[PDB]
Amino acid sequence: GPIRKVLLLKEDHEGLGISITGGKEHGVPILISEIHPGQPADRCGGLHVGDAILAVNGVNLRDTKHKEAVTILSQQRGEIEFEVVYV
Amino acid sequence: SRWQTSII
Repeated sequence: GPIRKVLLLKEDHEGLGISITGGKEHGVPILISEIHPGQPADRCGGLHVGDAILAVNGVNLRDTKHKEAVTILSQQRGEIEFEVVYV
Repeated sequence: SRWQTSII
């Protein structure tokens, strides 16, 4: 599908509210496998199960290993911009 | 399940 930019707003006491799977070591992008109800990703409205996370706040995630992506994603705070695509 | 999954 088309590449999309999506804004997520998160408070500091919360996580992102997604599960991710995949990563470079598996030969696939970082993929959203779950959107947890009522948490920030669900609330933002623009992120879906099956989306590949291409970048977050300008950080490319296209060639990142799973745990690299976890560290990068979990470091983001506040107003967080995602670049995503559904294939 | 071959791939890692993390809740974040």
